[PDB]
Parts: sequence; structure tokens; C-alpha cells
Amino acid sequence: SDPDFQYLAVDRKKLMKEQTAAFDGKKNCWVPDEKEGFASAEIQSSKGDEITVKIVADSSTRTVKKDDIQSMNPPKFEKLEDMANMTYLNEASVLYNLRSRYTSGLIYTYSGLFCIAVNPYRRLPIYTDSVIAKYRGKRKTEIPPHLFSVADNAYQNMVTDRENQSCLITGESGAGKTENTKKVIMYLAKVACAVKEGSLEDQIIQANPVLEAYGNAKTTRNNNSSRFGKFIRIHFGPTGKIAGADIETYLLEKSRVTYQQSAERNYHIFYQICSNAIPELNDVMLVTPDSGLYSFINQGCLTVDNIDDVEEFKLCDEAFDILGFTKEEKQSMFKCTASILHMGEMKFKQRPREEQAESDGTAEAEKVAFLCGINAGDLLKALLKPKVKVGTEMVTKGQNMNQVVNSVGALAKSLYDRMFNWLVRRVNKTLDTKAKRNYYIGVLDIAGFEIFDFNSFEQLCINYTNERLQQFFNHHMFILEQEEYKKEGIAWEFIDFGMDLQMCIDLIEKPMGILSILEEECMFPKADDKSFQDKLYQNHMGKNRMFTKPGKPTRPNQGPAHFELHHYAGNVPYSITGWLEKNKDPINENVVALLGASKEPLVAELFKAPEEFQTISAVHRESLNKLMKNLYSTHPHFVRCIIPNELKQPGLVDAELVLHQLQCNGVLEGIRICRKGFPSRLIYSEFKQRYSILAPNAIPFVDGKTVSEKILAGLQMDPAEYRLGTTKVFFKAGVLGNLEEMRDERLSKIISMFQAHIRGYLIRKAYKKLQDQRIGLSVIQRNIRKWLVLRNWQWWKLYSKVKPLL
Amino acid sequence: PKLSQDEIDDLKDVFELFDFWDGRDGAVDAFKLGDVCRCLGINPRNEDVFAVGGTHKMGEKSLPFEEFLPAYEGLMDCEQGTFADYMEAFKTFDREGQGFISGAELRHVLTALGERLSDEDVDEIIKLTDLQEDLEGNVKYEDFVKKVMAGPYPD
Amino acid sequence: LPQKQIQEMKEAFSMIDVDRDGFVSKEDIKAISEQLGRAPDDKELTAMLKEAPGPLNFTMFLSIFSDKLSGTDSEETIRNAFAMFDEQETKKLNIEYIKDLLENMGDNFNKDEMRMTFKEAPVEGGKFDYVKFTAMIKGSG
Ligand SMILES: Nc1ncnc2c1ncn2[C@@H]1O[C@H](COP(=O)(O)OP(=O)(O)O)[C@@H](O)[C@H]1O
Ligand code: VO4
Ligand SMILES: [Ca+2]
Ligand SMILES: [Mg+2]
Ligand SMILES: [Mg+2]
Repeated sequence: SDPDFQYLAVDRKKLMKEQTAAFDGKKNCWVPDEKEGFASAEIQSSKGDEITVKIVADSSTRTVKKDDIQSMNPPKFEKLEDMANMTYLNEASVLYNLRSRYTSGLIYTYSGLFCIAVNPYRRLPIYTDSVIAKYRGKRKTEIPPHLFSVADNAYQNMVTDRENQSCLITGESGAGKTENTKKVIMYLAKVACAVKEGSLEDQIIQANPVLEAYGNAKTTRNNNSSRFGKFIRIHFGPTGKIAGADIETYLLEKSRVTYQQSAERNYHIFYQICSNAIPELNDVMLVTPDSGLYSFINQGCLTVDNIDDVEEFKLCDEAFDILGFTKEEKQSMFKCTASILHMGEMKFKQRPREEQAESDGTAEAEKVAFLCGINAGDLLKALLKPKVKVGTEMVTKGQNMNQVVNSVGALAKSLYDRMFNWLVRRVNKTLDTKAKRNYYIGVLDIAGFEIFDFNSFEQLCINYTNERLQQFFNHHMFILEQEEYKKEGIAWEFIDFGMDLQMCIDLIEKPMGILSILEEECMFPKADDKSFQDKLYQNHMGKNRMFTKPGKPTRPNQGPAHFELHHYAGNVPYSITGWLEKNKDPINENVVALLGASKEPLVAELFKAPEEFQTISAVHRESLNKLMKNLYSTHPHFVRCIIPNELKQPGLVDAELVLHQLQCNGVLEGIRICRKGFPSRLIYSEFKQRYSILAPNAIPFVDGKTVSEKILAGLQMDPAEYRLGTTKVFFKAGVLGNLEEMRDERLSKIISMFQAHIRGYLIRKAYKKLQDQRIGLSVIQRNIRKWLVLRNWQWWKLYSKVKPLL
Repeated sequence: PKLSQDEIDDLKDVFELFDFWDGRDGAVDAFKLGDVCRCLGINPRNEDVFAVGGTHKMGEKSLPFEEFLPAYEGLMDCEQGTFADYMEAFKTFDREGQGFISGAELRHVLTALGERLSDEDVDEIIKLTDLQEDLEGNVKYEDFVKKVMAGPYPD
Repeated sequence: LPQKQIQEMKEAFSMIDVDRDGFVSKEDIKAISEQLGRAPDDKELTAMLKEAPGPLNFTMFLSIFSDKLSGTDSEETIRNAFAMFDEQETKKLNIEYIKDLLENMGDNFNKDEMRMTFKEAPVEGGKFDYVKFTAMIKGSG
């Protein structure tokens, strides 16, 4: 009952006293305000354009420009569920609606075709199994806004239209993408499931605890930041049930493996592998239950405020079990993880006179070679003095201190990335059931947009992907939307909402671009950081308005900057130091040869040559395009996540930060095209079968369009509310939802008529008897009356006294 | 709305019968208005009968044969279900699309939605129509729909 | 009305007509009524003679008796009517049902007709034996 709608619905009873206020659209209005973004004001003085208001907030006075004022919606629209229904669609109204709901506990709000999700920063009782039970098969307009309706609506469209769907969850770092991705998958897994190691559903869910252990790590913005992107496809069979699932990963930040910045951590897997949560494993990995003991993970923080590294390690172990992993594969992974931990502890020194580099004990290199399945002596040899071959030769040569710390770092980075990708394949192996697949629902969760005090390649790459996804949204929400109208013969004058990021995207992606210059300079044996900065400034400085010389530092303690990039979500100062190196990853075939033939099964697999790499940017640029295209083949459903404030605090709203997010996101624009265009569209085939019942009148097959025309015509639908396409019928916002209501009113009526027919049959059955019982009762009442009149007749009361003696 | 000859008298007949069963006195209780029309062949929804004057419980108001005639002609023109309307309603409750609906669902639809029939009526309409559910416990609603529409005395 | 029946009506009339004047009066009724217990009083006596158009001779006597004794049904027709309200043919009706039928349906019995009808009807365990009551009605016993 109502109880489950605690943090989902609007009381409206107590909120009925919130829509019953003294309002006046001529008096009350929104006025810009440094603090709260917009302040509720009440107009007073008049002066051509110099309008003088009174800010209700602090009962103060202020004079604003008649052009800075914004219309305020009446109380009637408080905490409105779908913002596209407000009377005034302006940045202030949208801000107030979300803020109002946010403070009430309502974190989900619809805005035309997409959904808005504000991070709650605390657990809400809205994801139980009971809530899931109330959202199944529901229409968005029929039940409160919830991430679940988006998932369901996605499922409904997939079976109805027979087309793949994709849920794109966008947002800045920490806005709540991953959290929402989880619930969407959990929801589909509990309404689409079919009839040691668990079932498929269970496995889809357990796939999360492990990838996150290896792919997430504390960050200034997120204590559980996702340092890799993932596209997960859930497959469906004929009967509309789950039949498999695959996962795809994108750009796993390898720098974090051997380095961390202040107040930041290495991947979670490292701290839980040293949590002594499972003692019987310390001797399998050979580690001391002390994280602050290893240099590869003790550079920053060791513990996270809301992360219990212990229980988390237990859940990880369990996940691996439910995932169908043997005790071997499972321990195989755990070991290679510790191998890296130890790699950081290996010590080296520069030989006495020949200032070069040599071993310095072997306790650590021994533990390493042990877990990895090789010879500790064959290891240090390949690190201290390699034999660079040429075609089929060898050139033995030693190295110095930094040359060696890099080769070891490189070995850690390679083993980890190589193992993460193995973890994914293995997981897909499990989720790949050979059931029949017809359609899929894809969920995308990339690493959100972010700005650190120091931004390098990592951030360029990430913000790039976000740039390109925001563009996939406006192209789809503003350009295709309109191309579609025109293509259907609909008279439509094109509108330009000003949502195009090609400039910044082409600056990075195209041949002119940064990544192209970077890719070019990895082919030059002696390219330098300075050389790169030149080619960049040469083709873009003062030459492109998106490329800009680093402005004046606007934050406490921020590292070197070589150029700023005007991204959709903000301007970012990048440092191009070490990029040439980070882009192309050196493959020391001396060590890949060793690890190649390792007694260790996993490591042996992780390192296989073949039979008889490009740069990272090239790989990323291609992969991103391969995916961006696959998404055009689907029907996107967008969820826009939003981070409330910068304190990870519940209920606190930073008006300027939210506004900034609503702006670059294009929320306002999205709501406008929804009310300016025809968001609803239905192929005539589907329209017929769903609404013929709204006018059974006809029906003496008949083509779909004609039938669709008779129904709308006969329904007296204002010709302005819809358009007959050449294939689909388009509806204004709000329309198709009332037809759904009528169609339900109709169904409830037809049902009540069938019930009256039953009531009428029960009676008509008892008719014969009723009239035959009228005969019976008239006879009974008549003969009882005679009997009475007689027994009480003076005369009879005499004929009986004499009768005896006759 | 122009009652023929048979109709005008079948109503008089049916009127007296119901008049007799609540105390022959030229009156019929308003709570039996709907029931009287059902006897005539009309299948009025309870919403209609309340409209044309029908009461909610016995004893509130009686009706002379005069005030009756209008009500009958009022319910006379309301909408009556058609096979197609009924079959489209039932189809929204059948997933497999084979023409089968759980026996539990049937009782659900009939007693939970619309103007809810009591469990007693649902049982009785099922015994009368001889609705047989099979082993899996399903029923072919098309068959049930046809029976209900055919009336108590088919052939 | 049978012949053996008429024969009993005569002897009866012969015994009621004291003064042997061929006609029955208020003096004869009283006289023979007193020898059997209780003189319907002059109050009621008038009414008795008020039930005959004119003189009260054997012709009238036997006439007023047929009126008030003919126009009934066979013990099998009443038995049948009661059976129409007993589907489970258990031969009995629940007391509350048959009292309801009689009092608030058809030609409603007034409160008085109810008391007299039930002051002597067959009823045990809430069951109203309509068969034994049918017999009783046909005044044979
Ligand atoms: N729906 C939610 N319910 C509870 N907590 C959430 C929710 N969304 C976000 N959070 C909190 O905020 C943080 C950011 O979550 P997240 O999904 O991980 O960000 P990204 O968008 O960085 O994935 C989480 O670790 C969590 O503590
Ligand atoms: O912090 V998040 O990187 O997962 O966007
Ligand atoms: Ca009556
Ligand atoms: Mg994430
Ligand atoms: Mg005499």
C-alpha cells in the first residue's frame, strides 16, 4: 500500500496546503541571486526596465532588470512530477522544482523524454522488492517518477517495437551513475528472469562487486569512483526473458596502479587483500595485513570513511564463488594482485663504481616470482640487464635506477590491465548462456566528467568520452528529433537550440587535433614534452576558440598547466607532461617472454604471443566510435545524474552547481523540444491494435493508417494535437497519455458491462421459478385464510359441538 | 425509446410479478428496479439504474407502474456489450495469447475490477454456465463469454 | 357437496332448531349452545343471523356452509405449493422463511392472521413441517 511510496510520491494532502497559497503571477517572480541561484521575489516599483523587487527570502529590496526576471509557476505545480507540464519553462522553475523535490526526499523527476536523478547521499527505502512489485508494467504517467519506470519503459518498448534499447546514464563524477546503473540491472534481473554458483540473474548482479574491486578507487569527488567505463548488454529471448549478458570495458586508468595523489587511493582490491578478512589467504598471497606497508598503495589515504575493506573483501570472495570461479582461478587472481603489491617493495641500488643499477636483496622479488610462476633469478636478470633482440638476435645491456623503477612499474601496470581484461572475458564466459537472443537492453556507465587540481591524459580521455556522449544526446534530442519530423512529411520549421559540441570534439578527435598530434609524436624516437606543446600551439592557439592558453589559477594548490580546453561541462587546465609516454605503452619482450612460459596457469594465459600495440588514444578513439555507432542502432533512454553539492552531504543543495549541471546538460532545451514538438509517435500498426477499442464503432484486413485516421477523427481530437505521418502518427506532449486513460476508462466499462450481462443472466434464470412460486404462495396464503375464517366461525364452532352426538 | 406492443405488456407482466413479491400493492421497491429490467432482457450497469432513480437498499422508495415506465425507457437506450468488446477486454488479461485465462484471474476480473460481482454470484454463474477449467487450471474465456451472452436457456 | 355430507347437515340443523319451527333463531342457538357450555351472547348471536340474506331455514344453513367451506385446494395442491419453497425436498421449511413469505410477500398477512396461523402450526428445531400442517388445514385432524 501507500507505505512503499514514502520517498516516491507527494503527500499532496499536507502538500495540499502547499498549493493553497496566496500567489499572483503579476506579483511573485524569480530574480537572479548569487547565493541560491534564483530568489523568490515580489515585484513592486516600475521603471521602464528598472524593476524594483523585494526578495522574500530575507525581506530585502533589490532592483533588477526587467529582462532578468523570470516567471514563477503557481503553487498548483509544487514538486511537479514531470517538469514539461509546468506553465513556465525557465531555468528558475526547473531549479525550484528539483530543489523542492530534493528537499522532500524525492530524488527522481521526469523532464519530457528523459529522467533527472539527484544524488541523495544516503540510502533510501525505495529500491526494495515491494517497490519493484508496484512498478512492473506501469506507464510513466501512472506511477511516481522512479528509475524503475525508465527501466520498465525500456523493456516495454523492446518487446513492443522489437528494437534494442540503451539506457545512457550521464553525469559529472560522483553524480550517481554507477549506483543507478546497478538498480536498473537489478530491476531487469528481477522482472525478466526465466524459469555454489547461482542462477544467471544472481551472476549478473555479482559481476559488480568484483569489477568494482578492481576498477574503482577513492577520489576527491567519489569514494568509490569508477576508473573505467562499462557497457553492459542484457539479452532477451522470444518469450521476453533474460538469456545472457555481456560486459565491455573502456580505458582502465593504469597510472593509479603504481601512483596515487594526496587524499586518493589505489584500486579497492589492494586494501581488501590486506584486510586479513580471510587470514587463510595471507599465506597464499604472502602478505602482511597492513596496507600502509606497501609503497604502491600507501602514497595517499589508506581508509575510506564509508568503505569497510573487510566485509567488502568477504563479499568479493563470495561474488567470485557465485560467479562460478574455481578455487584456482579465484586464488590465481588474488595472487597476481599481491604479486604487484610486492613488486613495489623490491629494492635496487646503483652498483659501487659503475653507477648503474643492481638488485638489493631478493626477499620481495622472490615472493613475486613465486606467485607469478617464474624464476626469481630469471626475473631480476630481465630487469637489470635485458637482451634487446632484432628480428632474431639479442643485445645484452644493463640499466640504471630510474630505468629499472620504470620497467617494474610498467610490469605492474601491464599485469594489472592485462588481468582486468581477463577478469571481464572470464565473467562474460559465465554470463554467456547459449539461449536464443532476439533483442537486448544496453546500459552504459562511463567515468563521469571531472576536474582535478592537476589534469593529465587520464582526464583528457575521460572528459572526451563525456563530451562525445553529451553530443550523442543533443544530436539525438535536437537534431534527429527534427530530421524525423521533416522525414515524415510533417511541416516543421527547424529550430536551433544551440546544443552542438563538434568544435571541442573535433579539436580532440579529428586529424587537426590533439590526439592526432599525440599519435604522430609517438612515432618519433626523440619527441619531447616541449616538442608536443609546440605542435599543439602551432595548430590551435589563437586558431580555435576552444583551445586556450592557461588562465589565472582559480583554486588552492593546482599543478602546472599547458593549455585549457573549453569543454561543455567546464574549462579544464591540462598538463601534457609524460603524455608521449602514457600514450604508447612499452612492451619489454624480455619479461613478456618470461611470464609467457610460467607454471602459473593464469599468468601463462595473461601472456601469450601467438603463432606463425598501437597508441592508447588510437585504441580509445576507435573503440569509442565503434560504440557510439552501435548506440545509433538502439533507442536511447537518458538518465541525467546530478551531484547536489561538494560535501557528499544529504539534502544540501548548491544552487550554482546544480544550475551549471542543468545548463551544460541541456535540460531546459530538452523540455522545450518536448513541448514545441511531438514527443509521442506511434507506428500505425501499433496504434491500431492498441486503440481501435476507443472506437469499436467500425469493424465490418484494413490498412493501418486509414484505421488510425478514423479513430482520431471520430474521437474529435483537435487537429493541432497530432500529425499523420507517412508511417507514424505524432502526438503533442500529454495527448497519448489521455488516450491511455480513455482506453482504460473504456476497458473498465466493457468489463462492467460484461458484469451486468452476468447479473442479468442470474436473474433471467430465477425468473421461471419466481413466477411458479407466485402460484404456490397465492395458493398457500389463500387456503390458510379459509382455514382461519372457518375455525373462527361462530357457526362452525357449533357444528363441531353438535357433530359429535348425531 | 418507442416501446412496442409486446414490450409495453411484458413490462406490465414483469411489473406485477415483482409487485407481488414485496407485497401486492401496485408498488415495486426502487431497489428492484434493475432486477425488473434484467427480466425484460436489458443488461443495465448498476450506475445506470442508480441514475434513472434506482435506490441502494430495500425500503427507501417504492414505484407505481407509472414512474416505472420512464426508468425502463431510460435504461432501454444504454450501451450493451458486444462479443467483440468483451473479447478485447479479456485479451488484455491473457498473455500466452491462446485464449486462456487463469481461473483465479477470471474470478479476479469479475470481482475486483468494474462494478465488482460478489463471490456468491461468480460461483453461481460458473455452476450455471458449467464452466470447466482444465488440469493446469485455465479457462477458455471465449467459451465463457459466449455462454453468458446466450442466456440461461440456450439450445 | 357429497350426499352423506348433506345428511349430517340435516340432523345437525334438526338438533339446532329447538322449537322445531323449521327456522333457526337467536333463542334456539342460545338454548342448544347453553346445554353445551357457553351462550354466545345476544351480542354475537345477532351477527350469526346477520350472515343470512333472509330467513334461516335448512336451505340457507347449507348454503352459508358451502360458501365458507368451498373454494379451497386438495391436500395435494397445498402440499405441492409448499414444496416449491423447499428445493432440497427435506419436507420442511425454516420457520423464519415461511413466516417471512407469509407476512411480507404476496397478500401480506396482518399481525393477527400471523398469531392465529402459528399458534398451532407444526414447528420443531426451527423446522416447520408443512406436510403435517397441510393435513391439519384440511380439518380432518
Ligand atoms: N541512488 C543512490 N543511493 C544511495 N547512494 C547513492 C546513490 N547515488 C549515489 N550515491 C552515493 O554517492 C556516491 C557516487 O555514486 P556513484 O554512482 O558511484 O557515482 P559515478 O556517477 O561516479 O558512478 C556513491 O558511492 C554513494 O555513496
Ligand atoms: O566518479 V565517477 O568517475 O564513476 O563519474
Ligand atoms: Ca409491492
Ligand atoms: Mg561510475
Ligand atoms: Mg327457531
